[PDB]
Amino acid sequence: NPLTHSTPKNFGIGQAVQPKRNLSRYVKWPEYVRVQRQKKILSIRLKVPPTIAQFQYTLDRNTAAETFKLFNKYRPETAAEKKERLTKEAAAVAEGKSKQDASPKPYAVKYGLNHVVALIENKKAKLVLIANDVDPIELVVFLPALCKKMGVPYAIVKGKARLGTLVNQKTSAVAALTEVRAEDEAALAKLVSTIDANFADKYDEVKKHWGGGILGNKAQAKMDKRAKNSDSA
Amino acid sequence: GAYKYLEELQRKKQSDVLRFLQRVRVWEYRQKNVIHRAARPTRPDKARRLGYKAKQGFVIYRVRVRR
Amino acid sequence: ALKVRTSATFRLPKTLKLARAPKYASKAVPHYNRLDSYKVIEQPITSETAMKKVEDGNILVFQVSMKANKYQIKKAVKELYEVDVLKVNTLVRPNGTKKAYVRLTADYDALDIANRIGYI
Amino acid sequence: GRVIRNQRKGAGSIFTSHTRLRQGAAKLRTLDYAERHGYIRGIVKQIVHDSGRGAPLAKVVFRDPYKYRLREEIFIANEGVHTGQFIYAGKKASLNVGNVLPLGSVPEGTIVSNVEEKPGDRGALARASGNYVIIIGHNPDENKTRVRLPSGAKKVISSDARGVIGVIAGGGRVDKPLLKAGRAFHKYRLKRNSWPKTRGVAMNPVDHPHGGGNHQHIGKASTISRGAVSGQKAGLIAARRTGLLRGSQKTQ
Amino acid sequence: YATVSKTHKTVSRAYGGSRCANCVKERIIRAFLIEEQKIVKKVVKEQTE
RNA sequence: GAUGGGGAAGCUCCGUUUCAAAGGCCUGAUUUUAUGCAGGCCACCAUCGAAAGGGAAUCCGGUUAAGAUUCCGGAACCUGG
RNA sequence: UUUACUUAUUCAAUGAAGCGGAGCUGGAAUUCAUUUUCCACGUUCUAGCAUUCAAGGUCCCAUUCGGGGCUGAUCCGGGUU
Ligand SMILES: [K+]
Ligand SMILES: [K+]
Ligand SMILES: [Mg+2]
Ligand SMILES: [Mg+2]
Ligand SMILES: [Mg+2]
Ligand SMILES: [Mg+2]
Ligand SMILES: [Mg+2]
Ligand SMILES: [Mg+2]
Ligand SMILES: [Mg+2]
Ligand SMILES: [Mg+2]
Ligand SMILES: [Mg+2]
Ligand SMILES: [Mg+2]
Ligand SMILES: [Mg+2]
Ligand SMILES: [Mg+2]
Repeated sequence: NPLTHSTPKNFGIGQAVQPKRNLSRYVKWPEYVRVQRQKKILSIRLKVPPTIAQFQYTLDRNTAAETFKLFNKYRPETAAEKKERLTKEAAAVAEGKSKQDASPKPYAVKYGLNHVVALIENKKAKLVLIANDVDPIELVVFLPALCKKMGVPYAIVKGKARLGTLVNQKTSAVAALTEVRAEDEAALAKLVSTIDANFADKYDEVKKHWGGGILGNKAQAKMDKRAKNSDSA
Repeated sequence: GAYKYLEELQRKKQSDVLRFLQRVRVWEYRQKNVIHRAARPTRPDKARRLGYKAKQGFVIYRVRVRR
Repeated sequence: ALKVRTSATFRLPKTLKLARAPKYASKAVPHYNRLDSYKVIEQPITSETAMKKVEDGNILVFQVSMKANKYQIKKAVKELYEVDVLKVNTLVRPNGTKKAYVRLTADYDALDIANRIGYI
Repeated sequence: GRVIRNQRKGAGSIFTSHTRLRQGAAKLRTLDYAERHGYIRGIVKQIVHDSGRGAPLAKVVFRDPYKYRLREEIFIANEGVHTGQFIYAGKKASLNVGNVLPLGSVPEGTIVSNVEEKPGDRGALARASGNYVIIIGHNPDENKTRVRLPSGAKKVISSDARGVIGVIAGGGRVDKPLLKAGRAFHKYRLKRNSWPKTRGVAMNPVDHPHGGGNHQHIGKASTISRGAVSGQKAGLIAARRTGLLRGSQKTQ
Repeated sequence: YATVSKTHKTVSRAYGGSRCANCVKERIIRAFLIEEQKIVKKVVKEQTE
């Protein structure tokens, strides 16, 4: 206590060479980092046509949790489950002359882009989930309009990764329900009501609103300054 | 399937949506190297029409050539 | 997303460098010793000058491999002739071979070593 | 029919500058936070001759604001700058000879040297011995400074561009006759291979537009169009006028 | 200089075989006087307000 | 004069630190092994380019038909350990 | 034709270090005393020195070594300028 002294450092200009500070704002990031950040920036600096930027509207957290809770009861088979079903089916039908019906009718989520598109075109799908982050977006930009034309409820939801976890894949880009068991039909109806409230009922309106046109932080500050001064006088 | 929709949509290149995507993607390609590996086809339907298959051994490269 | 990184330079991260674990041998038989003693020492040099060196300076004169250095010559002479080597001088002759003057230690007499190895 | 000398100079084989003995590029400090907001004090350690340059250089040592070390800078010495003198560079540095200031921070009529054309280019204007820029005014809105360059031209520069207070040292240098081909030789030996110069009129037609003829003469007007091509631009390129200059300069 | 003892390369003083005696003395005097001037400048600033 | 990049139908050209994720050498701990995870310090950069530039350190005497600051005798020195 | 915007494109620099917007404090104008406005924001007798996650302050653990967090060094936007 009497041996130690307060010796404050003057970190002003021209004194006491600066301490190490958090320079993460000024890091010269790799080219790929810079390119992905600036691609995200450009995608909203440009005016986004209404066919795109309807994907900027996603299922909220609660509705998405409920939807995935329903869809998780209809996971497709795993390789192990399919193997066990194959043994249980062969070791029954071969011995008992059964017509390969040693297994019940399956109830799984339908996935795969072409498959789900064809189910929508056949009005078989009762609920379509469309990932909001499909990197070539042309694969799914027509999906909201296809679902609206065929009267199939659809929700634009966050995560092709999440849909992939639904269907035991890395990414799935879609997830469809065509038939749901009787015990889950009521939950399906409630989910379809909530989803239709946000996507299919709002389609005719979100089809006429452009996205993007959003300034950066500094440009927004400058616009606010000139609007505060030159406009509010 | 979706490949038919992709084929019909790719023919509307002066539509608003494809103009937006054209601008964003041309900027990204210009920021990348003149020749660089593409992780997946940008137009999977076009690649299928031209004989690409989504299996190991099929490779997409993106290339920039002076006009 | 909020790590400090007090430096504005981004360096390539250190990642694990696995050692090679080949599924097959690159050669499948290691080459035997490419420079053993018997080809380090090619043959003694028995010119009259070399003989004078053997008799007077306690120096054995050998033709040695052009690939052999003074260490290899010293250890080859030691192995082949059971003799301690005080010094090795080497030159490349105008005919493209290598000549080694191997001065033995004072314990050994190069004349009797030469007698034993077959040139007097 | 041959490539002429001014055309051959562009390849830069024997026409590159003889830069071996030079001290380094003469530049202001990198325009950093300290100079943008306050000032930074360095010390003049040496005033040294630069080969091929008329004006002497000043080696000014500043402290590195972010790392414990010294940063040596090669300034062009202004007249009156001495060794051991403290040089101050920044928005808040004082109006003293040798200090580096933004053009906006100096009053009208100030004499500066090594003036930046753009903020941070580290010095472009009035760098030769005896030369200086005169601040003739400011435009605070759309912040700019109007300045008079050595050539008499009026230029509008950003008010954030920096200059060094004073006049480049070494002035009056061209007032001494060289008196000798040898002295011209030693002058250009440390600048570039541009001397001596054979007159084009003393050459053959193959070598130069002016070559040939049973007397030495141009033969056609020496005033050459600006739209002429390489090999034609010998003589008075795009001359607005010729003859002995009689009257006053500084047209309006 | 690597093949010689430290005595040959140094002088027993605050800057050894780096700065001369007069230069080191000038450094001592400048450091002391400027630190004193810094203290009195600080006091003047604290007592002019 | 490679690389990173860019140009060129292309042989190749430009450029040489540049619009690059370009790093090894240190060590608390780890010593399930002085490493990987895991504490922390330094990078605006290949390489080639001089038998007259820079540069660690050897001299004398003797010796051969022909080698000598190299061999022999004696006496030193430098570098790495 | 003239004007605005910025993300394309272009120029420049840097080890992409302090940018933009707020706020604190300090000499002020006045408020509807909400709130409005502006300036500055640790360095200028001297050829010294300025580096070890900065001492200090505060908090936690864990003990003989100390180790860590916050503040010191305001907050927010990650647009390097
Ligand atoms: K002439
Ligand atoms: K002529
Ligand atoms: Mg693959
Ligand atoms: Mg030799
Ligand atoms: Mg002349
Ligand atoms: Mg002639
Ligand atoms: Mg001609
Ligand atoms: Mg002519
Ligand atoms: Mg004639
Ligand atoms: Mg080359
Ligand atoms: Mg070399
Ligand atoms: Mg030499
Ligand atoms: Mg001789
Ligand atoms: Mg000897």
